[PDB]
Amino acid sequence: DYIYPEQFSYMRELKRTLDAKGHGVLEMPSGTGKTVSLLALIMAYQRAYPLEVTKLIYCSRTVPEIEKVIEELRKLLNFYEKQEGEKLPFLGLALSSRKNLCIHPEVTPLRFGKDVDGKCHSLTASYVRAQYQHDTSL
Amino acid sequence: EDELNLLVIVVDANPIWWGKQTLSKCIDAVMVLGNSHLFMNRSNKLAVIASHIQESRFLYPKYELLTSANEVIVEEIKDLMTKSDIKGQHTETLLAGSLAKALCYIHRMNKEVKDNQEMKSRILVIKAAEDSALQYMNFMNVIFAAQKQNILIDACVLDSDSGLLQQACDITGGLYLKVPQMPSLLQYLLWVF
Amino acid sequence: RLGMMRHLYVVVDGSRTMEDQDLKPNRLTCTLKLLEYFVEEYFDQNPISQIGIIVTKSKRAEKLTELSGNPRKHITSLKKAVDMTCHGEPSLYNSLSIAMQTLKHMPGHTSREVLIIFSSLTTCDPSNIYDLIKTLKAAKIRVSVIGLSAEVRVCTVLARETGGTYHVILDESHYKELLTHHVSPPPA
Amino acid sequence: TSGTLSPLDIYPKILDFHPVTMATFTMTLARVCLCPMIIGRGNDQVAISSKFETREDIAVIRNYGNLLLEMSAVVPDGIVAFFTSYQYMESTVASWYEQGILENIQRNKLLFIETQDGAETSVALEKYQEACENGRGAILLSVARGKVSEGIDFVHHYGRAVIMFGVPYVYTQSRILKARLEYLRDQFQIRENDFLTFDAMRHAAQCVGRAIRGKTDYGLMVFADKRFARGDKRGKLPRWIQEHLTDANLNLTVDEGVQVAKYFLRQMAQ
Repeated sequence: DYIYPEQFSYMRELKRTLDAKGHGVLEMPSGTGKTVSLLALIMAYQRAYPLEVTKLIYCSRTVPEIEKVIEELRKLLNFYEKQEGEKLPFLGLALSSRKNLCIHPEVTPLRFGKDVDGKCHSLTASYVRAQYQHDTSL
Repeated sequence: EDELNLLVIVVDANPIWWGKQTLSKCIDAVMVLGNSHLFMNRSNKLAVIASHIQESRFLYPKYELLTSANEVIVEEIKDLMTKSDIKGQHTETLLAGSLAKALCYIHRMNKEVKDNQEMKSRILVIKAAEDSALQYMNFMNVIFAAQKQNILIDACVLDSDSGLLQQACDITGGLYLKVPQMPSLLQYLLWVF
Repeated sequence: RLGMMRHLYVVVDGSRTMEDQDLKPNRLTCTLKLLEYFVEEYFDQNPISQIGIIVTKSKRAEKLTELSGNPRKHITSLKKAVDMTCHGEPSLYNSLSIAMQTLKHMPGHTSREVLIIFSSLTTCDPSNIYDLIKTLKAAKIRVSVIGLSAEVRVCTVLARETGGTYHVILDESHYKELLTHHVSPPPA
Repeated sequence: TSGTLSPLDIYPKILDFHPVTMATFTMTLARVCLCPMIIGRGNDQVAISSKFETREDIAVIRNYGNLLLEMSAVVPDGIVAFFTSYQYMESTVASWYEQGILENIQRNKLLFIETQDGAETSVALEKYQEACENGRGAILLSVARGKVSEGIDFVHHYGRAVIMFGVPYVYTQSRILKARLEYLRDQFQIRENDFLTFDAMRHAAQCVGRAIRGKTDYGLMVFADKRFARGDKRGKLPRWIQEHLTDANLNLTVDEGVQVAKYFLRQMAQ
């Protein structure tokens, strides 16, 4: 049970930089250590207010960088609970477009006028109809 | 002179010296060498040990001490001359024992010196005798201890074949010389090492 | 020091890059000269041992000395090599296969060792080098690399996988320290 | 955040809001990094006017093609040459595949052109990490905007030097972009350096940042341009302040190629 000397030196100032409840800017290294040290610096506030507990979201340019965020954060948590975990009893998830995650829905309705939003609407409609009385055929 | 230096000289007593025909001369030469060594620096010290056939013995333990050293050596060797282990009655010598004694002394001197600064020491063997298989474990034990200690073991083989000593120098990073012309003993001691 | 017996195959880079003046007179001259100093110091520290000498030059491997226990052949071979110099590019796979062939023969309690002095960036050999590295580790042939100003990944993995000795040399003083490190025996 | 951002101003400029500021990591000495510039050495080295760098054949042939070949052949390490466009890249390296018979580099490098393929990209990075000068991130050409900017997350310090053959610069299309340039003239007046130059230099800094990765690694990064001093002001590149105690990140020298080889000996020694 510990965290870096760097995190200890710059925690109070970072909690203060966070207090303003709207915005802030942070200087960090060229990449190695930056994202993991953020997770270490948000460990200080993982339950700042018990009556509402705020959440973290991260924005990312491409899919291979997302696995770098997940693999580091998976090492830091080690598990969702004290049963195997020791910094954060957190739950974390990757996501990206329906256009990336799902190949078969792009393939089957092949038409020019077939927006990625529309395909979720179409799949939802087949599921409601199929569940009703079309499961055998739609 | 800043560094204290202890040079231990192990003299192989073996009756091989008979083949030499002289021990008295060898002592005289060794004495001259010691006096020079002590004279070179204040901080130089010397210890002399005899590796005899039966056992190893301490001949002596500073340059001011030299007069004392000379007497102690002459007397000690004469006692050694005894008939037992005569001629090649016993080909080998107890070098392992001598080296053990030398390392003990070096260690003790070092501890005292530890109170102060570092000490540098090296061991010189004047070897007349031959090595034997039985000797291998004991000798190597002492040799390896010296190497770890980083104490060089130099050897001057007047005669005979002590392979272990040759190995001891390579190992220890010391110097080994098989002397052609044993009467040149003084030159080798001064020059060789 | 006595306790066991060593077999070591000294491998030298005789590529065109070894001609360069960066390390005294030129790298070839400074490396062979210090390597002669190492042979006599290793054989003095290791009286019961063997060495064999190989070079890589002009996209091939050549045997400068056969595997033997007399130091004199190896210093005489390092003297004879300097005149014929270096040109072209390595052949490391063929040099590890001839070295393997000699080293595989050796008995149970003796070391298996390859020492490489490396001033290149790759090697000309077509054969799959990873199969040969796997085979070195099974055979217990340990390979060490002393590189000149160079960390190119296949060589570094090859020395780590075979036992853990990829070293960089930036001066004639540093190269004598590295060879003198290799003079040191293994545990028995 | 963006790794570096010490000159601070551009983000509050873009926001029209004033965030709380904070620097929240302990940095390492300047000496593990080296950030060169190249332009010529003697007074006869006049071919780099860059009044029309996209058309100046003599300038492409002279230190733009020739300095790259001198630096790459002398400094034999895995080095990626970043270019401002494909067309420059194609003209500078004759390669196996030449745009003309008249082009001025002859040396084994690898390409990174359009229709990059995710599987094909890896083949080139496998080659650069394994051995030899050439590969992706190795002695290879790529446009700085392109995919090579994602990099690879290898432990091995696969990269050594990057030589930006031209400073990464951008344009402003005579449509919505031109309308934006006018608006920011009206508001800032000092619009050109903020709207285009600084924004292109960060494009540079991402590629060099991806090469050197962070505090636990070492590297260098060179820029090839006539106008390069302008780039050095306002701390628009990584060279700028992080801790006063660091003893500066200076790059002036009478010879770049020698200074980087001396710097690599220094790094092997460390």
